[PDB]
Amino acid sequence: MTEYKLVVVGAGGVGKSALTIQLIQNHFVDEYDPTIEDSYRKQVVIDGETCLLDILDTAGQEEYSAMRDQYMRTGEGFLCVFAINNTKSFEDIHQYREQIKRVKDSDDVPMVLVGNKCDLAARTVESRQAQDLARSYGIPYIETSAKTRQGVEDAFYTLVREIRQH
Ligand SMILES: Nc1nc2c(ncn2[C@@H]2O[C@H](COP(=O)(O)OP(=O)(O)NP(=O)(O)O)[C@@H](O)[C@H]2O)c(=O)[nH]1
Ligand SMILES: [Ca+2]
Ligand SMILES: [Ca+2]
Ligand SMILES: [Mg+2]
Repeated sequence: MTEYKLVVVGAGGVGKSALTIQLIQNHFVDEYDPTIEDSYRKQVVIDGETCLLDILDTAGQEEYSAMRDQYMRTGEGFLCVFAINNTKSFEDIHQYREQIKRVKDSDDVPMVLVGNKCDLAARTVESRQAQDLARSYGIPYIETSAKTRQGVEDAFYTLVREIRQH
């Protein structure tokens, strides 16, 4: 049994908590309670390997973000989340990527770009734009919905598969 330390980052309200809770607890959180710093742990079998996921759900709200960098340091792979109906959250990804590079002191950190809320039709970030951003970082882009479960396993398990490539 291997442990994978995953960290979920991104702007306030994009659905980091809802994603993590859908993965771990199999329900959708409809309300919006801003996070400070929460952790989740679960044993899961991923590609035939029994492993322990330790997931750090981080704050996106500036007001709640004290010491996020000290949490982020510990991470082995990052889910960089934006919402497909929130163009500013997508623009913000560059700054999260810069933060991750600064806390890991590496240009080569396991990451997945996640476009969440794909159940919603008020899309302002087209798939291709995010594909392009992810291509520039040499990482995958995956769309998710914490509400329907679309892509949610695939996002987190892809991040583990990325960690295994480094
Ligand atoms: N339709 C839809 N709503 C979503 C989805 N994911 C999250 N939401 C909603 O968006 C709001 C914010 O979600 P939440 O998970 O709290 O966002 P967050 O990124 O963790 N916010 P913070 O950074 O403040 O902790 C909630 O009302 C939640 O139900 C999704 O995939 N689809
Ligand atoms: Ca609910
Ligand atoms: Ca550093
Ligand atoms: Mg949250």
